[PDB]
Formats: sequence, C-alpha cells, structure tokens
Amino acid sequence: EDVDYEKESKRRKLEDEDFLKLKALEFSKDIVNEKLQKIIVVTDGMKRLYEYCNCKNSLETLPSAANYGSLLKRLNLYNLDHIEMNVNFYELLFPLTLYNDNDNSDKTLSHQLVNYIFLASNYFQNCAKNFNYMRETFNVFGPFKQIDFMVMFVIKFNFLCDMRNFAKLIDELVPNKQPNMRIHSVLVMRDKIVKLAFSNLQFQTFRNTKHLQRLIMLMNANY
Amino acid sequence: MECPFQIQVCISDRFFAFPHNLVEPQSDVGNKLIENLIVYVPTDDDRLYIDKKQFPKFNSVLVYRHEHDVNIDSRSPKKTASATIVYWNPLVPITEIGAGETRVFSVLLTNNLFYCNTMIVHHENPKCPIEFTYPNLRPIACEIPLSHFKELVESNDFLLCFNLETSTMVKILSLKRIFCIFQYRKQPARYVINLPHEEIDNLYNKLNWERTRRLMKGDVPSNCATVNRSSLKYIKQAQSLLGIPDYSQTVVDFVKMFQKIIFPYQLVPNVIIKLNNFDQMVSSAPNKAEPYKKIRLFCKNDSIAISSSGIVPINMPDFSPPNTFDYSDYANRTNINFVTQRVLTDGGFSSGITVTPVKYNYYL
Repeated sequence: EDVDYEKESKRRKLEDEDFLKLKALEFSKDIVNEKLQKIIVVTDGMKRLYEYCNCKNSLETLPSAANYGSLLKRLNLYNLDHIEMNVNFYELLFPLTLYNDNDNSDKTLSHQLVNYIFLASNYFQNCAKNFNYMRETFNVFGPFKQIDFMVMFVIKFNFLCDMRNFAKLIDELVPNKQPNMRIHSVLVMRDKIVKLAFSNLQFQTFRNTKHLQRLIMLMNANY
Repeated sequence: MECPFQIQVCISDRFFAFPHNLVEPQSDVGNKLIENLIVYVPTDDDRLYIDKKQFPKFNSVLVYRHEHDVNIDSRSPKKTASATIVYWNPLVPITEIGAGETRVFSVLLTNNLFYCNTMIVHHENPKCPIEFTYPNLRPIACEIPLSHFKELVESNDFLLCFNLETSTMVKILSLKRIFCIFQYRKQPARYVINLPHEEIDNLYNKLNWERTRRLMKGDVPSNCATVNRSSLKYIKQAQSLLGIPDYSQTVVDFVKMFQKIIFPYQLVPNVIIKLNNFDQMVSSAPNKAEPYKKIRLFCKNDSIAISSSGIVPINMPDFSPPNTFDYSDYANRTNINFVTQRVLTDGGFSSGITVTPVKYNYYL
C-alpha cells in the first residue's frame, strides 16, 4: 500500500511539461475560416444572381442599375422588410482580421485591408449623405411600398460583389485562431462611427425565398 | 464579507488560460439540466479568445463583461437557476448565481474570496524568474497575453509598460499571469518595466499579502520574493565596495556564499541581519520600529540555536531574566570612566570615543 498522494503529485509534475506544448498547439494558425467558406458558397450560390452585378469600382451610384431595378420591382412581391436596414459591418468583417501579417504574407496585406475598410466606410458615408436623392433617382422607376428596403438591398448587394472580389483576392489564406488586437480595435471604432451614421440616417421605414433568402440571411449575419 | 453559501472557488495558475474542458452542465434537483450557460469576464477582449465550439454539452452559451451593479448588492446574491453561470478570474463580488452550486475558477485570491470553500490543485514551479535593468530587448505589450505568445517561449529579455488609466487590479492580474507563465518557462528571463515603480513596490507588498492569503491553504512553495528598493540599493553598494565581477550578479549568489560559512562560525552574518532589518514591514520594520523580531536560527541535529544575540538553549525565550548578571561591581561607571581617561590620554584623542560593557544571555 501507498496511501499518500505523492505518486499522483509526481504524475502531475510529469504532465506539467506538456502544458506549454499543448497551449502552443492550441494557439497555432487555423487551416481555413468557415465564414469565408460561407461567403464563397453563397457567392452565386443561388440562381444566376452573379451575372447582374456588372457594377464595379466601389464608388458608384445607379450604374445603369435600372435594368436590375426592374427585377427588383418584380421582387417587390416579397416583404423586403425582412431585410435589415442596418449594416452588420464589423459583425460580418471580423473573420478577415484572423491574420498575423508577420507570416503567410509579405506583411503588406493589412495595409490594403485598412484601405479597403476606409473605402467601404466612405461608401456607406455617401450612402447616408445622399440616400433621399438615391430614393428619388430610383423612384423614377415608380414608387413602391418598400422602395427604402429595395434601395438598402441595392447598396448592400453592390457592396457585396466587390466584397466577393476582394475576398477572392486573398483566396483563403491561412487564418490565425484569433484576430489581430489592433486591427480589431480599429474596426471596432470605425464601426462605432458607422453605426453613428445609421443613427444619423434618422429615416423611418417606408415563400420561394430560399434562394434570395440565403443572401438575406448572409446580410443579416445568420450563423 | 464572505462567499455566499453554495459557491466554490478553484484556484489554478493554469486558469490563466480558459479551462474549456472542465465545466459540466449543472442541473437542479430532479436532474433539470441547464444547457443555457452564461459567463462573465473582466473585458470584452477576454471573449475574443473563447470558443463556443468547445462545449457541445450546451446548446446555448453567452459571454459578457462583468459590471458591478448597485441595487442587487447583497451578502446573499440573487438566485436564478434557470441558467448556469460562470465567472472566470472575476475581480469583484458577484450579486447573482446560476443553477446549483456556482463555481469560480481564478488565479488570484481576492480578499472577497477569503471566507470561502476553496481548492487549489496547486503544484510547485521550481524555476524562479528574475528582473534585470540595464539603465536585445523584446517589447512586450503590458496586458494582452497571447499577442506575444511563443515570443515568451523564445526570448528572455522582456520590456513592459502600462496605459495611464489601468486599474491597479488589472495590473496585479496581468503581472500574476506573467509570473506564472514565467515559472512554467524553463529559464529565468529578465523583467524590465518602464514605470515610476514606487507604486509597484506598493503592489509588491499587496502581492505579499496575496501570497500569505494563498499560504493559508497553500502548497508552502519556496517561492522567491525580494524587497525591491531598500535592499536593492544596499546590495548594490555592497557589490560596489567589493570587487564587481558582475554588476548583474544575483543576490542569492552572495546569500549562498555566506551560507557556505555560517555554520562553521555558528553566528549570524551582518548581511542577513540587515535583511529583516531594513524592510518596511518584514524586518526591524520602520513601519512600526520592531527590532523585537529577533531571529532564532537552528540547524539539523543541534542541541542549541543561534539567536540574533548569541547562542541560546533550545525552545526558550531568548534570554533568562535571571542570570549571572552583569553585576555592577563590573560596569561600575567609575571604573569605565577611569579606563576611558587612560585610553584617551594615551591616544591623544579629543572626541568620538565611547565604550560599553558587554552583556550576556542564557550562555556565557
């Protein structure tokens, strides 16, 4: 017999060495980000919606969209109020921060990421700046009960096409298990001012969904 | 205060990382398992490391920064068994509890946690780390743990900082975490800190209280700790007056060097005497002017001990009130004076001479 615990104490002593190795394995990069996987899945993951998005250059309004706006009139059948009027912004863009630029990179990418972030920020700032103008320029095609939601969708979709392109530039570079602290915080504060812009909007609002429902969920940060 | 009934504390330095494994779904009597779970953390930053996927046992998991309310403040917190609750390294008392016994897993015993059901699962880390100060360096952010993960594996020369607003509690917490991970590290890396540090010596005193608190239930580790300024400068002067082969030489070096010789002379080194002398508190203690803390020093198999004041017999109050007293027929003022006159005459010395007869404790 050996009733004393010291046997198990020694066993713990042994185990302890592993601790650091285990933790390091628990902090190494991760192979892929399922959020980006979901993006790639949904991108043209529903009937032919890619082909309408001829819009480009990330800084454009009513780029001959009226052709697509006709099909948005047809979409007007749906209760487009299911669309969120707010932009999830950070709550979608978080996965992009899971990249230590010191590795799997020339350390150059984060710069372009911040540039794209400020781009989209100014985009949405102009959207808030001119929404009513945009309302009228598309109301040209006829008022609709949910024209506000239609405009919101137009904005979000046109953004999303560029977002798809931008993501496919990175093309599933290996992410870290955790985001960059400073990039995350910068995103956080810029999202603060962005939601402040939504507050400054001060507007008020004016099933066979499953396909378009996929993109609606994705806009609404379904997970 | 005290911990409310039906709450338990588990200390583990390992809890510096979130122990995703251990927790199990609580259930009420009647096996009413509560897969709804909510967790509370010092900061939103803490959430960024913590993964929902680790807990298939639960269908519903949520996490929030703690905030110290007012209206619920009670010795007995509010109860809500409808959800399991966890607090991880909490700073401040909690006013609400989950299903069944609530449990907290934390590195650090706050005073709030004293009168509490507590377990530690402790283990000794043998490797004491060190500070160093030169006035190459690794700039370590003063708060974020894993920002420099594996850098703390690779290097040994760690610079530290803080932002002005920082809660002292947060400072202590981060420092504790760093020291634990260092004690796990295989070599004594060197601290460097860019702060006025007087408040850091204050916080060190806090750490002393904390370690004692632990030791109330603890592993009695031989944990290294030091006075950091008075001592520091003194030892620096000591080295300077000696030859300085290494201005970076650790104190423990000199300590052990004297250890080599103490027993053969059976008497107390002045270095160790000045230690436990010029600490504010753990010493002769200018905090309260307490030289009364004389050291009784013992060694294996001895029939006797070495006091601050000479040999003593074992387990007795340092000096007998009775003795072969210093009978005044010696130490007669008159005799002392005469001798002094003789001496001064011979020396041709005008000033600066004083003498005192010796005195004796238990033994002569």
